Amino acid sequence: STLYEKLGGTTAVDLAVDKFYERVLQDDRIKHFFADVDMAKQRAHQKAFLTYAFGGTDKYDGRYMREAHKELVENHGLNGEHFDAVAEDLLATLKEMGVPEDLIAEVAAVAGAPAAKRDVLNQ
Ligand code: HEM
Repeated sequence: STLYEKLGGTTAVDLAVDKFYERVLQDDRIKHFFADVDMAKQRAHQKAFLTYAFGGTDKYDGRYMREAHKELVENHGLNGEHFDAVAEDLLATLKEMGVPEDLIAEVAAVAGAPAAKRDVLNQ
């Protein structure tokens, strides 16, 4: 069920999260959304998105998603391109840690799932 289990333990999860966080930090398309976010929240956010994309959506009610990103949408110009960039960053991270291509496509399908995307984007 858990992220822990699907990736195979604490060290695997830590690797995924740290590499994903590193990549987002360096991605000029989306870095400025985290401008007013301390680095603890920044890393927690990537662990959240990662948790979501591996099928732990349970914690990410669309109504919570809609409120949590409202200021990004209204004041930072958050849009589809940004949303897609975060998913692409995740799939690039997993590939570089040798996650099977069929498993990457599985997480691609959850990461880019339409109803959660509409909620985050306040559409
Ligand atoms: C389904 C996709 C995503 C999920 C599941 C997700 C989840 C979360 C969660 C749980 C929070 C709330 C944290 C809290 O209450 O303190 C949050 C906050 C935030 N998310 Fe997302 N998010 C998603 C997509 C995005 C995208 C596309 C961006 C930026 C390009 C983004 C940027 C942020 C920002 C800046 C915050 C506020 C700061 C923070 O708490 O890190 N999120 N996100």
